[PDB]
Amino acid sequence: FVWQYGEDLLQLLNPQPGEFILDLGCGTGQLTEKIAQSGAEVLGTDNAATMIEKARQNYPHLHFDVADARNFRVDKPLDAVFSNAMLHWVKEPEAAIASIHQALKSGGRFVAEFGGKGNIKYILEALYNALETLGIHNPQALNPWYFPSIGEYVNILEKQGFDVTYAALFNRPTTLAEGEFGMANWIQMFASAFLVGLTPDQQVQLIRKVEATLQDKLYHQESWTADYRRIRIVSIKA
Repeated sequence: FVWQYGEDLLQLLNPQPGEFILDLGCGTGQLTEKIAQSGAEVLGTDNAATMIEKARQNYPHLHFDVADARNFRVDKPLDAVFSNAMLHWVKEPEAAIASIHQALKSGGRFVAEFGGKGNIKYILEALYNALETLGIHNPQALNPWYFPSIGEYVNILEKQGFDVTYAALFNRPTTLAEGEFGMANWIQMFASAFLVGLTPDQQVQLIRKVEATLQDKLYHQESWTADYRRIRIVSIKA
């Protein structure tokens, strides 16, 4: 609940006045504004145009663009690339990493956090079980996420030519918004991959099932929690 909101990753980036920084996967631009407040020159990018449209509405004085993390390019070298809560959607991690490395100046830094090995363990179990009982097999293959260990991610980083200076893998259980609707909203919002071949009524049944499986562990004091576990890294272009 407290954990959902934290500027600790921003403290790790430590943006400076005069720096050119990219917020990769900026969403609605909130962290982008925070970077900007440091005095750094920032650019926010997201792969979703709707997101970028909202961001532009939110922060008319900042700069945003649509771009794909896997193959983006920037006009001038960056002092830093910052990314929070997005890279787990990229199942071609080497491609994103290659793009980040080429976008950075020598000595430039890549600071990131995203879902790590062991992330949302219970939610995923509950999802698979629910599909299974609905008659959908191998639900496991529907998983759209890349949740790596420190060793897995850092290996890719180093192979590309980064000096990795910090890595953490840590739990950050977070309270979901909207009280009793929290889990249903989470599923509607993030689990589309699991819902795509279901009938309308089967989607309702799947949400019921998941809530049922999870209620004892993740529902307390009129709110749902999500068992997040994140990977956090700092890497320097050698």
